[PDB]
Amino acid sequence: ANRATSAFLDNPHPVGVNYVDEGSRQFVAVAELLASKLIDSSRESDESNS
Amino acid sequence: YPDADGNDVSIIFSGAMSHAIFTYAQSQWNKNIIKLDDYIREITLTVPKQ
Repeated sequence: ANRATSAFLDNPHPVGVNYVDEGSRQFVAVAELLASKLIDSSRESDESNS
Repeated sequence: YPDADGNDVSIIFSGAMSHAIFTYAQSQWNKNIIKLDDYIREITLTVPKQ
């Protein structure tokens, strides 16, 4: 017989095991919130001439 | 904050109807406000030489 397999399913590498505690998850959530504020502030600053 | 033309724009908390009526009145009156050199050009053909 013959076997055909999707290319992207071949041998996934192990993912990291660090920065998965509750504190690290808060850090990622905090970073996303403050990163969004950076984009909006740049817009607001542009529209306010300041 | 100031704009490019030198005008100052104020962003305040105000009612919708008052803002709409006030802004429209400003547009109508500003039609009859012209530069002095523009006024002189309009009436330059009515000035005698005496």
